[PDB]
Amino acid sequence: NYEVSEKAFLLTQSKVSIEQRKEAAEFVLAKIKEEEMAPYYKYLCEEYLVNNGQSDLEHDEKSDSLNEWIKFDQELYNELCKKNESKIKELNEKIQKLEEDDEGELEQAQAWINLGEYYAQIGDKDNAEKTLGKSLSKAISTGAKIDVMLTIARLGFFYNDQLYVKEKLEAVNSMIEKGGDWERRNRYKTYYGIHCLAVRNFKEAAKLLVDSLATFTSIELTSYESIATYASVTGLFTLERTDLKSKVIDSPELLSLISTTAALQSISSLTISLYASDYASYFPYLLETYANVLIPCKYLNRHADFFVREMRRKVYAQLLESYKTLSLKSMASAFGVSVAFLDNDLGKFIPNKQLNCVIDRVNGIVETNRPDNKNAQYHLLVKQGDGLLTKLQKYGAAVR
Amino acid sequence: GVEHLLRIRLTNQLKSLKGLQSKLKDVVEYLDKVIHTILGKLQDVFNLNNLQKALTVKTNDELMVIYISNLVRSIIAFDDLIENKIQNKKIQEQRVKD
Repeated sequence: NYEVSEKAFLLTQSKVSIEQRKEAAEFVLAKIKEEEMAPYYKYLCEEYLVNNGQSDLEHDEKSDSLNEWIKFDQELYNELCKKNESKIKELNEKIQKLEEDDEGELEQAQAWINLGEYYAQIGDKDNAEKTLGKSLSKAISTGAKIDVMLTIARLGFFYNDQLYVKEKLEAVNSMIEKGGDWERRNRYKTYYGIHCLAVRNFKEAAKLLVDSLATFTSIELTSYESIATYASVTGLFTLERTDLKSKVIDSPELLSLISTTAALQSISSLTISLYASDYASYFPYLLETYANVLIPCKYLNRHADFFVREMRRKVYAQLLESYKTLSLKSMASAFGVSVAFLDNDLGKFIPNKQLNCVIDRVNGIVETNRPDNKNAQYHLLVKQGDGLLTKLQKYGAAVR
Repeated sequence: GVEHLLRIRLTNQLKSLKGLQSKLKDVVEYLDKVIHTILGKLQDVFNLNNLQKALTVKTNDELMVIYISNLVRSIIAFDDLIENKIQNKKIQEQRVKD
């Protein structure tokens, strides 16, 4: 169901390549008709409310999409309810035979496993979670317990659930003994890496995404090119230049992606320009990547332009350590930067102490400040120490 | 056997005064007898606490490290007292239920 959530997000807000909305709208209409989900055709009305590039034309004539009618009707709804009532009749016929038999704990749990898949495919969220809790306690081992988490993670990625899904994610991880189990490792590192995306941890995102076991590729939730897509974005923050030439540029998993998928280009244009520290080539590849990567992805476009500010902060630090004193017009004719607009670009960092760059407005030259010292490092202990003493006084006076 | 019969800097500063008073009386009594090894080693003491002020800029470098070591030292002390408060709080619940 990767293309189900992808094409549904493309119809929310798209400021670039409006032609992709046609292939996205025509896909979600043919996918719901071929599936059993009733409400996901109705959710298109509420989910797109107050969004640029509206996909719904009823009272709003400002819709810029190519397919302007997502409107819900009773014609398709009644047809989807017939497939739901016909399938539950076959399952209840088998469950009734299982209740009268009751052979082991696997067949008793399999009755709820078939329901856990049924209630997930008919569009129920809380009703499906109630069915998954019954099969979790009746499981004979950890093999049937992790399949419960797979359905929880399926409904959690569509509705963006950071609480119930994250709690059950670490529950299967801990249990009694973890071990080297492939299911409790490969699946955990990929799903927990997706949860780190939305919260932007960046500490475990580089290790659990840029470094993957082999291909992942379950095809049910996320795909192969998606894991490599976030790897290029998250690999530019925590991973320094030492790991860029090992797990990024020289990574064997990213060598065959260039000749396979050419629509990404985030592992070449961004990596080569940063490794060579050339601002001339690095600038035009920012908007080309921003359009075809950040915007289409669901966990990226929520932030978007903030990443442009953070990615440009990386290249400013690469040049700052390469010189002490430099003229402003030198990088203008070489790296293709505007002198008049350079002060406004660097004005979002230097006063916030994000960069050590110092530009002299008299002669038009840039200098370099001290990158690190003992004084700037003790300031982190001041804010961390004062913030810790608050809990000691708060919890100390609360208990009495 | 000593423990059977019987049962830092403040003491050192009092010992430094004893060595200074010995040199004060040695100079006064020397002038009354007049108007060599002591005078040779005396001028080396002054030239090896006015001279300690030149390293004061570099002295405070390791002085704040003591306060940094004492800052994390005091924070750990709370974990000992707060745990005792939690331990004493559980003792109070055991006496009421008994």
